[PDB]
Amino acid sequence: MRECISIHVGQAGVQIGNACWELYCLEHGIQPDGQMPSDKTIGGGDDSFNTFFSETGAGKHVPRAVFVDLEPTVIDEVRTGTYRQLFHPEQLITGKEDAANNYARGHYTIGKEIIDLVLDRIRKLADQCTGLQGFLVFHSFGGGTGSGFTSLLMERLSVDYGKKSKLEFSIYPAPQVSTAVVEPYNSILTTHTTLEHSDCAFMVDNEAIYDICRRNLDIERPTYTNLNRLISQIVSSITASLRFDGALNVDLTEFQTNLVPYPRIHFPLATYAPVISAEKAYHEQLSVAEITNACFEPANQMVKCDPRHGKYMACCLLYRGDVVPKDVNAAIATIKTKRSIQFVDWCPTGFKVGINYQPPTVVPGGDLAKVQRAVCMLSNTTAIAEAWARLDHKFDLMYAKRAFVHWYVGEGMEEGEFSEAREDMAALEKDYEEVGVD
Amino acid sequence: MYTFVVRDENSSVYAEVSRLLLATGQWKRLRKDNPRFNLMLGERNRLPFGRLGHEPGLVQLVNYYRGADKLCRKASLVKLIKTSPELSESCTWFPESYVIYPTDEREVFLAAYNRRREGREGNVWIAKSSAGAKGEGILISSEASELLDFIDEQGQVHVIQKYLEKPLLLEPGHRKFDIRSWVLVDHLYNIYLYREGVLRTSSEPYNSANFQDKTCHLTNHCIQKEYSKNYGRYEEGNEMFFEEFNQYLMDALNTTLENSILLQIKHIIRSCLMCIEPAISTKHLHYQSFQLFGFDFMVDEELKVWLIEVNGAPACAQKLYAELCQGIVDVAISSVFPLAPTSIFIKLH
Amino acid sequence: MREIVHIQAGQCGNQIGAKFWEVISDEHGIDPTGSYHGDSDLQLERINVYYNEATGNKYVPRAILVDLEPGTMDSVRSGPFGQIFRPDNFVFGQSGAGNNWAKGHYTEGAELVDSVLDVVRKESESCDCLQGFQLTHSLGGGTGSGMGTLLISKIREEYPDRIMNTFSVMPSPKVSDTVVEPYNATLSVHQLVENTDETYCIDNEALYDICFRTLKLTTPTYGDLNHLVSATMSGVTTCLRFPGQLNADLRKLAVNMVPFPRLHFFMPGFAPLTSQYRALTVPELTQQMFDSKNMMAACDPRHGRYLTVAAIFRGRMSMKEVDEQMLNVQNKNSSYFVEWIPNNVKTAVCDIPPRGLKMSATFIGNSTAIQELFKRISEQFTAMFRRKAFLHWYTGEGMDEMEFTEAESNMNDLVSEYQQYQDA
Amino acid sequence: MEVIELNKCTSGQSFEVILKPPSDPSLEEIQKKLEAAEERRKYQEAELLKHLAE
Ligand SMILES: Nc1nc2c(ncn2[C@@H]2O[C@H](COP(=O)(O)OP(=O)(O)OP(=O)(O)O)[C@@H](O)[C@H]2O)c(=O)[nH]1
Ligand SMILES: Nc1ncnc2c1ncn2[C@@H]1O[C@H](COP(=O)(O)OP(=O)(O)CP(=O)(O)O)[C@@H](O)[C@H]1O
Ligand SMILES: Nc1nc2c(ncn2[C@@H]2O[C@H](COP(=O)(O)OP(=O)(O)O)[C@@H](O)[C@H]2O)c(=O)[nH]1
Ligand SMILES: [Ca+2]
Ligand SMILES: [Ca+2]
Ligand SMILES: [Mg+2]
Ligand SMILES: [Mg+2]
Ligand SMILES: [Mg+2]
Repeated sequence: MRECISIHVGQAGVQIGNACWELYCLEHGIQPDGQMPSDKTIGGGDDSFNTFFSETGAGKHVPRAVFVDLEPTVIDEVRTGTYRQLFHPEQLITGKEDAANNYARGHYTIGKEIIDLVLDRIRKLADQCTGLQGFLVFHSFGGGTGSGFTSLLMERLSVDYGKKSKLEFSIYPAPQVSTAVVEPYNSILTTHTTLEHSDCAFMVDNEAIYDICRRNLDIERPTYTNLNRLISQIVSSITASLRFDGALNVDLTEFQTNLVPYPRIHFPLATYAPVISAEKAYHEQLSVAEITNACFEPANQMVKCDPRHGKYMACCLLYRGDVVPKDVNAAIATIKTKRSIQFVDWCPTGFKVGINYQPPTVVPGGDLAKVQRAVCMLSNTTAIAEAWARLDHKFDLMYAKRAFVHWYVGEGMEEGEFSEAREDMAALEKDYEEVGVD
Repeated sequence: MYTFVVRDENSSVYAEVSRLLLATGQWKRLRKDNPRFNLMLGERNRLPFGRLGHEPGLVQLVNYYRGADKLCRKASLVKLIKTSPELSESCTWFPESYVIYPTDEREVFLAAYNRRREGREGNVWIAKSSAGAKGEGILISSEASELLDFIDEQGQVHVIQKYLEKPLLLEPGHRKFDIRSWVLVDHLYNIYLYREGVLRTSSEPYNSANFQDKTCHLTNHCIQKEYSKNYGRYEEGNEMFFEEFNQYLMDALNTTLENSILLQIKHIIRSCLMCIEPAISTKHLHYQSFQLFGFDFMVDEELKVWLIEVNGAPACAQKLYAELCQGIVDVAISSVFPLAPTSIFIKLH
Repeated sequence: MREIVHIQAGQCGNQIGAKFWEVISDEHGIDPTGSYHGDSDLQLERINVYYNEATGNKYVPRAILVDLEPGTMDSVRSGPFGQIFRPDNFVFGQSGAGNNWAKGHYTEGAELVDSVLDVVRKESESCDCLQGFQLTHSLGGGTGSGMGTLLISKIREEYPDRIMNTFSVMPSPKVSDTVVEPYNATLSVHQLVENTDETYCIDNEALYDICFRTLKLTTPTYGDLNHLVSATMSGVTTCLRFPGQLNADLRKLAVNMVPFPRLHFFMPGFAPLTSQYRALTVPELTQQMFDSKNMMAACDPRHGRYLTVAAIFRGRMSMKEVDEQMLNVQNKNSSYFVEWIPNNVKTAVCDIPPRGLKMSATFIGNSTAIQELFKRISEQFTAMFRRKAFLHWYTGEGMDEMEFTEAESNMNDLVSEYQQYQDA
Repeated sequence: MEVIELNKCTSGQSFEVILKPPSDPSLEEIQKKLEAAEERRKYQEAELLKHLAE
């Protein structure tokens, strides 16, 4: 049994983390106080769920996680919330003043003062692992901490744990719920310095989550709590293979091996179905073919883009609920005949499928109805580079006038790092075009 | 009040559409690089589709279908017809064609040429390329050696195709011609065929014994208005419209335009556009598309219609600019942005 | 980033400063004796930004009162909320400044500034995490203008890494006290260009026109003008005082609003202004807050373009309707927003409306049309300066003619810099 | 349409379906750049303090 350590950075990373561990406890039958009646090996054991929870002699199951924010407001809610009993003080780290949506502030000015404390608190969880396999890092692109401090943490993790895998869950910026005009700068600065340190990263566009919540859940003006509950279900579908008995994606190395043939192109696209409103008293239950066909609708993707005008390098299907293999293969055969699904010539045209018989768990009194079966699809398609093109264009408009650049130089950053980072995104856009276009 | 931007200053069609929109008092034109637009009249090449449909609160519409070039490039059109089971590679309305690089189909092209060689059949083939604009880039020959050698001298991909040796000839004049139909596909993928077509005719008599004088063999307006010493001799601008052509068919052939030619044209349009519908429809996309197409047809002496090529950025005939441009505003623009009579289009289901 | 330190200087600065504290004290449920008598937890959640807590659950404004003569500060201490201020935090002299920038900055003010800095230092040291400072003052007189800008220069030297923010009242010959106001304003703008992060430009010409034309007041007084300034200041600090996501502190605000260090002079606006019980729809709020007649700087926004905009909506209303209405304003007037700053309009909503209204809206704009204000001042200045009129009042205090020449150059540069980005 | 590597257990199963075959900087360096930015930050502040002292 190999352990995994989760790391949550900035407001977005912390709040999504809170949503995820709530869902985990429900899925594994762990009460908010930490006790677990089903666990019969008291104070120990190396079950599948022990990759995310360690055990105390009193039977408490403690998440292998760390929370980091340069301001204390968001982590204090965790310290006093429903699951306050789950974590202990050493796992929650908070500064005094934040990065002010300024990457340079989170990376150079403030990051330099906290990086050793964070690394040392992480070293404590590592020392308690018999076989650590890597890290899962949650953060936003647009905030000064999520972008600036994360990139510094990734550099150091590569130095101190050189042989370990590192996975990202990243929130891509959307104006409909965004708090800063410079979010494009921060996004590109952090993608530049983080690229070579991340083995696999899942981008979630808030625009896409926002629209799914208005369309399928009938929420007039979605909130972060709405967004995070939906994001947590998707994150759970992706991590479920590490927490439950199974044979597909059982360690972090398998994500790279299965979804990332080229290191730089390590951003898989995620699609989820079905999303059903819970106030919808009477709703028909969708079949395996219906929820599998919905994995090819842009309206259900975590990043709006048209995969019909790209190419696939890999594709995994992860089902939870009443699903047997023959219904899946019957659905895939039908979809192949009606959809534009082009793989690159040097890759097999196939699908890796995992089925977990336990159907999705939903927070009681939440927005999502309980369904008999659901599926999350992970596909590495060049069409995701549409999101890089949007971002880079906004960056180009502002940088041509040097708008806001003085805020970064003021923190110690040189103007050269800007074009250095923008030249790297330009190369990345060229790598996607070489791979996917004729 | 709706807003739009212009990114193709050289479009005759949408310069007029842009004009009408303003004369309504309800459309405001924006600087070409302003993103808060309802309607984009986009550029021909490298249109940034990836940046459409991400402006909160704006319904966004563009005058091009992403992926429609598969139909509007001679090279890829051949591939689309050969490899699409919906078109079967055996469809009876597209001439035998092969793609030839200077992958490649050189070996299969020569195979059909020998079969016709020994068979004694008409073995005149025409080679053409995409960059072939304004009468230059074509070669009509009955010897394959001259064809391939003409291609190896050009760095661009080319297409070899059966030259239709038995065309339908207008009288008097014994002259070739071709039919241009304008087709509009709206955001819902309704297919609207403009009721008015046009024939682009050769003012010189067709001479099947000399494929070197590419005058009576090419119906292009540019070539007839320069090389042909009989320009405008029969019809004004070597353009004959459907009323006259129909009356002629009734007088000469005892038939009508609808029965002998239009049924086939309507069939061909539907087949092509339904084939690619799943690849380019914007029915559930975050932005919407419409596009005006120019289909070019040949007619042989058995009143059989042949598809020659599909143009994605076509122009109009002089006297037809008004009526058709208003129809774009009505069917494709005001249908999505309503403003505050028999149709000029035929709907194909 | 929690504590803000407030400073008010001179007659105008202290008369507006006092009204500001009456208005927001009311919103947070604090009574004139520093006791809290509210009914909503939202009132106390961020009360520490502007108030200190004393024994017995008392709240004390973190405010410092400065003047070179005692007159206006005796009135404050006798005013409605006069007893709520910390007595030690009154700092004043006797000579006054005779509406003379040089007396405030170089002679009279120099003698008093160290005492102010002692009180500033005392408030800053007890702060858990000092955000920065906000100053209220006018630019047309001597103390607020001359000593105010000296204070800012010395706070910066001692706290270079804190945000500096001002509410600055601009003179107008239509509401004029003396003919030398253009001299004083021009000397002050030079200081503010160098030493503040954000400056809300409040033009006494606009306040007068709004009282006369819109509110239907035949003969406005300063009290009438200050009622408008109170409402605006309460509006633009709503995001600092109540829980919320956007522009929640001074530095995040300055990052969102200031794309170039020198162009940090803001145009504020407020809606509604009515001469009372009818409900204002969200569409109505949005059209009035963007109308020039609701602007406080006497600049036609249609004469320039918006670099950035911050809007705040207060009350219980449709957040869906608010988003739709704001998107409609930008979409239907995209000519007036620069295109090289994407999504430069941000919007916030707070559930607690101001006193007396069911809903309201406040507007903060960084527009290149603010150059019209500096052009006004520059013309009035030059008209006198070309004949060296009234200069003896300043050379008698040790100033040289060259200093005036430089101040004028700097402001004409500032106008050129705005015109640069209006054509970009 | 070949199914391969079917693994079954009590809580689920996994398999693969194939439709068609084919056709770091040192810690010292990090400390350098971080201390380089801190130095530029100190120079800019020394210039302000010098300017204010004039
Ligand atoms: N989906 C989602 N997005 C969030 C959440 N919180 C913040 N964001 C997004 O993250 C971006 C802002 O970054 P933050 O995480 O809030 O900033 P930060 O990491 O705390 O860094 P600072 O600048 O120091 O505050 C914006 O695009 C927000 O829309 C959240 O809970 N859920
Ligand atoms: N296979 C064929 N058989 C007989 N005639 C043909 C032919 N292909 C083309 N032609 C004739 O030669 C001309 C070749 O033009 P081509 O097909 O290159 O169009 P083009 O791209 O040069 C101008 P457009 O964009 O209006 O079609 C046609 O107009 C037609 O008259
Ligand atoms: N809006 C407003 N303006 C004022 C008030 N008092 C003075 N002014 C203006 O302030 C400017 C300078 O005068 P003042 O502040 O009184 O001088 P100081 O005491 O030396 O700072 C002049 O332009 C006056 O028009 C006031 O109460 N409200
Ligand atoms: Ca156990
Ligand atoms: Ca004295
Ligand atoms: Mg934060
Ligand atoms: Mg052509
Ligand atoms: Mg006075």
